[PDB]
Amino acid sequence: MPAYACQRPTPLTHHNTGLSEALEILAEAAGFEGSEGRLLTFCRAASVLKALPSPVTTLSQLQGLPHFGEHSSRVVQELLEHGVCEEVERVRRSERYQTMKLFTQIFGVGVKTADRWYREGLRTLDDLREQPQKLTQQQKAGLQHHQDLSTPVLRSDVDALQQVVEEAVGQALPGATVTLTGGFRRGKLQGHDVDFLITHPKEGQEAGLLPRVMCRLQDQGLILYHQFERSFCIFRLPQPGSWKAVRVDLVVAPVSQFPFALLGWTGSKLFQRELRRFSRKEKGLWLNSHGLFDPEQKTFFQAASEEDIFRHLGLEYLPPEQRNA
DNA sequence: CGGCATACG
DNA sequence: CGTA
DNA sequence: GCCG
Ligand SMILES: Nc1nc2c(ncn2[C@H]2C[C@H](O)[C@@H](COP(=O)(O)OP(=O)(O)OP(=O)(O)O)O2)c(=O)[nH]1
Ligand SMILES: [Ca+2]
Ligand SMILES: [Ca+2]
Ligand code: NA
Repeated sequence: MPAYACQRPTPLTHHNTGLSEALEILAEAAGFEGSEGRLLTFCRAASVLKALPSPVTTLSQLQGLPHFGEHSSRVVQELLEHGVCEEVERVRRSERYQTMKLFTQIFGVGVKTADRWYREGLRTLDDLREQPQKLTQQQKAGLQHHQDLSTPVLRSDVDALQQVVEEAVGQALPGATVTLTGGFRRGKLQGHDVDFLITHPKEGQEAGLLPRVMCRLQDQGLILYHQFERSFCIFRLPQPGSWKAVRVDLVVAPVSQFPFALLGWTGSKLFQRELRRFSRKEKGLWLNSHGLFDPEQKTFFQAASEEDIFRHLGLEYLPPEQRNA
């Protein structure tokens, strides 16, 4: 088992679901306390289990696995012997964990804002609604739409949405294309938001495109909230006899950068962090969603495909469905 | 021990 | 600060 | 919290 998640296939469904979910609770709780290092270790340990070919049934099976030290091993040991880990359950039922989770899941609220509100004594969404003076426009939209945004978007919703985006994109710039990215590209059947990547086959034609796309979607009455090359929006999605609010991310990239943007925006988040860490620490190359830079030659790699990028980095290619780290 | 992804709005 |  |  290699140490970086980008070095091994990770399928969406696997053989250690309960163990990985418990470790991910501890990772999330570490994030709420500002401990990014502990968050990473717990996420990496959970991801190792997702990549295993069969269930862990005995503690011995963790020997040699990366990211399993005393703490993550004890969590697994308690789950194997008792079906529950006391530390995990204590986190789950803690006021701090529950409130930080509730607040950070609001669009416009991160860990830092959630933590400040927590320290001020705030605990519920109604607490926030009573003091709207405290809220940015973005947070007001996130709070008003919170219920709909807490409902998963179904893969079965996505195609009709892609068609409306494609119509606005085609008016904004004929020949421009729309690619579904994010978790849905990795095979997920649900998500918290839909992610689209827009480009045009003629380099440079995409300049200034996103404002034109947004204006057209707004004029069609589809945008409940927005506000360049990235837009984090709230869209109106049709439902039987009504509609629901959905989060949609739109990104524009020049075609020269499209494979890098496709790779970055397809995730998973941990996969991309691990891939960029591998690139820098093992290969000496700097990776982002625009390119891959050799800081010794001061040159950018050209890529025409995601396959090119994996080859550049000396890694076996993984299709999106195996990037569910 | 240092390091932990890397960007845009 | 927020967002991916 | 863990790796190197
Ligand atoms: N506000 C909010 N954020 C969420 C929720 N579920 C997951 N997240 C966070 C976890 C990650 O930091 C981030 C992942 O979103 P992305 O669109 O970048 O990733 P991906 O498409 O894999 O995830 P998704 O399936 O849409 O949840 O969103 C949720 O219900 N609400
Ligand atoms: Ca997203
Ligand atoms: Ca998504
Ligand atoms: Na949030």
